[PDB]
Amino acid sequence: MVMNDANQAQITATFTKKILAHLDDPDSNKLAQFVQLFNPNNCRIIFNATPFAQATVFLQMWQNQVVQTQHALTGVDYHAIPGSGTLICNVNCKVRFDESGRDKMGQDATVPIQMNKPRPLWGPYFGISLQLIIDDRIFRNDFNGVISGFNYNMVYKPEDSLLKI
Amino acid sequence: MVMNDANQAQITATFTKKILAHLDDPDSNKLAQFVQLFNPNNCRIIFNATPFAQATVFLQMWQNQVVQTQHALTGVDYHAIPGSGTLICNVNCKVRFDESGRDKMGQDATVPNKPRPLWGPYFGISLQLIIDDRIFRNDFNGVISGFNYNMVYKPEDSLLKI
Amino acid sequence: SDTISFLRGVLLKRYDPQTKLLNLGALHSDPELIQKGVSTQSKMFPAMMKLASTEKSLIVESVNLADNQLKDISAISTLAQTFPNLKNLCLANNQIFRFRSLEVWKNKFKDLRELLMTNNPITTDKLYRTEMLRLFPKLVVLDNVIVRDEQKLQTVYSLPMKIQQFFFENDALGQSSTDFATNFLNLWDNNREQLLNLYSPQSQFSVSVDSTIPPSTVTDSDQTPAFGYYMSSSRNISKVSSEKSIQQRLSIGQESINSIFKTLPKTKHHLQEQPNEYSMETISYPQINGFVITLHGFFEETGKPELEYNHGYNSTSNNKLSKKSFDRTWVIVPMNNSVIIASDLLTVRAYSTGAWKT
Amino acid sequence: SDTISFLRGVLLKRYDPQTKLLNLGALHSDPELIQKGVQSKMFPAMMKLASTEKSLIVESVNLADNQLKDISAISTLAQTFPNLKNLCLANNQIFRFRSLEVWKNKFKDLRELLMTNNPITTDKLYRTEMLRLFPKLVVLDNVIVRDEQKLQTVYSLPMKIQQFFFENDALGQSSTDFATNFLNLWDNNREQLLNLYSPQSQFSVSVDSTIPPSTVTDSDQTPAFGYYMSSSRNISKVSSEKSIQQRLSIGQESINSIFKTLPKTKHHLQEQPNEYSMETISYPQINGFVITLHGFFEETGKPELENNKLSKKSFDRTWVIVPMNNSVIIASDLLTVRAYSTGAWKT
Amino acid sequence: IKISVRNWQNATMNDLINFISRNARVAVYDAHVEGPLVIGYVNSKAEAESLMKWNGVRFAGSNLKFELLDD
Amino acid sequence: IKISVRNWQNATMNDLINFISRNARVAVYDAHVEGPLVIGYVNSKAEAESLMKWNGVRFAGSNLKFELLDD
Ligand SMILES: [Zn+2]
Ligand SMILES: [Zn+2]
Ligand SMILES: [Zn+2]
Ligand SMILES: [Zn+2]
Ligand SMILES: [Zn+2]
Ligand SMILES: [Zn+2]
Ligand SMILES: [Zn+2]
Repeated sequence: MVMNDANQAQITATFTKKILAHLDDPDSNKLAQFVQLFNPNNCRIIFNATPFAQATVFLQMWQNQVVQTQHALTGVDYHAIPGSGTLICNVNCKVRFDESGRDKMGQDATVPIQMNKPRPLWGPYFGISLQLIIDDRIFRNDFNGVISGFNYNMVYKPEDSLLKI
Repeated sequence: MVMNDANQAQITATFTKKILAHLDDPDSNKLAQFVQLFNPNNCRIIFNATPFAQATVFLQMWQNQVVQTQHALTGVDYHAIPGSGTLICNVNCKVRFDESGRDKMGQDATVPNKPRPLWGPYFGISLQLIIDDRIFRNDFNGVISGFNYNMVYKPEDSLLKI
Repeated sequence: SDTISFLRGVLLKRYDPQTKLLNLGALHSDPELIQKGVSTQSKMFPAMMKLASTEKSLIVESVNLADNQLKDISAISTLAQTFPNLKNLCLANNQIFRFRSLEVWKNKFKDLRELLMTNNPITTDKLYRTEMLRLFPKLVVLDNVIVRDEQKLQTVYSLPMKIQQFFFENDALGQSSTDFATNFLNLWDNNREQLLNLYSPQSQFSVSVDSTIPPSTVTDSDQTPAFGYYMSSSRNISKVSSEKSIQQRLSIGQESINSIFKTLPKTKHHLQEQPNEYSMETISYPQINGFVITLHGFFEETGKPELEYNHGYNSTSNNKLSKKSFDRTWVIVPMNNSVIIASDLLTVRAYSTGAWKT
Repeated sequence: SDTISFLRGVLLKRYDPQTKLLNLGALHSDPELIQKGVQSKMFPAMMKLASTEKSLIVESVNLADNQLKDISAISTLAQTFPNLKNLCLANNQIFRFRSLEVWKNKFKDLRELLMTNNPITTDKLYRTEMLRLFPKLVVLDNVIVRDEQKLQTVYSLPMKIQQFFFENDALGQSSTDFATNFLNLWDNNREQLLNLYSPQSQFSVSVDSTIPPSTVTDSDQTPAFGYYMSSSRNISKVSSEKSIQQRLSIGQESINSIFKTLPKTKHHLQEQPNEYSMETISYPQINGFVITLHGFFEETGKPELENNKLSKKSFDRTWVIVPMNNSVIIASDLLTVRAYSTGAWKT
Repeated sequence: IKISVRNWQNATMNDLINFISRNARVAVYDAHVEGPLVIGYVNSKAEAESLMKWNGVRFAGSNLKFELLDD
Repeated sequence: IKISVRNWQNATMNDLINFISRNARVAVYDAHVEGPLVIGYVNSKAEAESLMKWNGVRFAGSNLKFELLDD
């Protein structure tokens, strides 16, 4: 029989928001914990139709080769699939990039010819569609290795953005 | 052996007040210090029965997706537990939210000099804290192990929907 | 008494259940109303509003008042009293030009999303948008143009999570917390003594009184609480200025814990009967190899305590038995067959409906 | 009409296609221009024609020695060649900072700038200002002022976006077939699709009211979700707890009801393959797979049952399908409807 | 409303004005020579567009061309 | 003629009616409980205004509120 519960829905929404917040976190130390959400043995990650075999590699790429971001959840819907022991979530959200010219470390690209960190300047909004395949165990407040499927793709881009995909 | 000391009580109470003050502070700069209070390795956070594994995400969500707040301490009691190396605090307080419709940045939801916040009606809060005894020795780095924050009563006329 | 029955009919005719819309536009045009009524044009509006309110089984999220030939809101000002959670409203084709009247609706219709003032003169005013945005906090669309982003508006007036009554890390702690809670409370109600087996010589217990009175807007709040029996034992560091007492108010060992247990009123907790009236949280406590159980709820005051000012004291009001709301936190250490309470922290406060209620 | 042909001639003569360079330097020296007699009003006209001609693609411009005291006369350049990479303003009389302020956040792709012999070069704040005004500036006065490597890495993602991802080519073929067939049937006759749904299979629709930024090419700033709002299952927007429970449809019957509740549409997938993006992944837990398809569709007809304006829409649809060798069954179908906007994968 | 005419050279101004007033059903009241191209003002825009229709008409061994101050 | 009374709680109806009959020297002959507020009928309007005079009076730990119901 099919599972339909408002509690589960709120859990899903807030968890999704938590995932996006986790993405938005620039500090490199805590990264190790983020990886805890993804299944270590078998996980399927996709970013702009480019795959990632292991969550570690994907988050390393995110931490190293991507500027600080700010996500904003616009929409989320989910279907809990009986017998699968899992649920699938169709998510839509907005994204802002730190277009300061500074990496997560805060290092500028300016060649030098010369403790309060400066604030990032947020660029135009990007459109994102994120598909999540998660274990139902999150309904039992268990989040260890629950994310099996992660499909993140850009649906529309603003031209005036300094970011080039 | 069990500790019962007035000095420790004053430290505890004032620290609680400091935590609430930290919560109420909208300035983004100071946030960096706030995260210092929580243990990075192992921490248990709860907000309206919704868990948080690590303090950073919680504090980011608090900074971004919650409006400026004003806490008013109504009650505090604490037990220093021997052998645990920790103390547990049962706290109760009232809360007012900025119902101006502006976030901590002061950004409106309207489509087109610092502004004053419009305080909504009071909310009831029960807060349980697990802290290290080290605060009695003037150490506040990673002292917060337990943070259980829940609303006990809400005013109907508030525009905030929990 | 006879007249009202007709108006009831007219409303039912003007209400659509599927669209949840009440079409109160152009009453002067309705032929049914002209033969029966009009020099009484002023007395019909509020009467109809009251009659709309009294009759259940009609839920309105949208109301149309286009073309009612109103120069002023007065005749319909009472609408705010009838459908305070109204989401859509149309006042088009009317002769309203001034803002003074609308001031009646400030801090009312807080859930209003759309407003249509298309053919009303006020549309000319420069401060129109600003004033309207002032008057209706959650307004998204005004005259069919978007004046507020639903996204931000939603994020601002809501927390990241909808409140839930229960949180358990793992199901074991859930079952354990439930069992412990129900049993402990039943014993706490009927026989305080039995609980003493759960406290060690190092175990501690204290009570903190929150004298604070909740806002009147809070549903079913106790605006005049009475903490007579508790105030003597209160260990509230913020409130009680006496520093010497606070040391004493803490009870260690089964003896002092029992003494304070006898000092407190005799109660009854309906955990099994009224489960919706309680919220609980349970988390791991690694430093003690145990758990923390926090319970928020209410309890009824059945009997005066087993145990027991300068100018004026009255036992009748201050010591009146009444239901109280409470926050109790047990720090517990598990053993194979048994459990030991490392710490028990109670908060007693005026009764108030749970924030977790829906 | 008379002047423009001549100026057009001068431009065409002064443009080189191979180097993609427009040499508007030293116009006063050109005998053709002096022959006529020419003076301030000429630049913007030339710019207007430069935009109008469209047979000139410019990555470099020379404006050396035009006796310009201020950028004002040539400001329109920013409107004409916004994607300009190289600019030379040497041997000119520019001395104050006011003029260049028009060009902040413009010429975002400007790499080289030459202000040689211009007085501003003396000022201490020169470097700072130039670096501020032109975000991606690499070379300024023939010296490197920004590291290209870092600059490139920062303002771009590790991977170029791709329109398609398939685990296996076979999954590609199958997914394409499924998409085309399902969508054609979805367009022309809604009922038949019910053959693909089991009694436990579920379908719901979620409306994303978000309006794309105006800067997005061909975005619909005024969307209309009249017909969808009634069936929308957006947990983020709709706070109502019971409705969300109700919005979900299980079984071919209720699925048919919602299929009837939605407007009649048409997907030009085969006609315009570049306007769609698709991803297909394995779903081991159900021994099936997931197809996520992002695109757009036109609204041909009002819903068969009972803001409300018909308009082109963008969509994100996700099918969880479990293969059965004879035919396939959709375990789950998740649709998202949003305002039209060109694909980010587009070029 | 400012009218310019070129390729009238080798022929007289008055004849040109009358010729235009004949063919184009529009008259220019005050016309200035100004070197190679004739300048004139017409009362209304309708006459200006009507006048602009007669562009490239053969006149005195060449084809006249008409233009306006602002495109 | 139709009388409604609120804030009569903490005392019995009989006490309320007798209290009114004592102090205001006017009686409601048939008085119905009807949930939170007491309903009764008094013979005349004069008795109703006279009864309405006794509005801010203290009664059983509270202050009575009287109303003449149009319903
Ligand atoms: Zn986390
Ligand atoms: Zn009329
Ligand atoms: Zn209307
Ligand atoms: Zn020169
Ligand atoms: Zn040059
Ligand atoms: Zn078409
Ligand atoms: Zn009655």
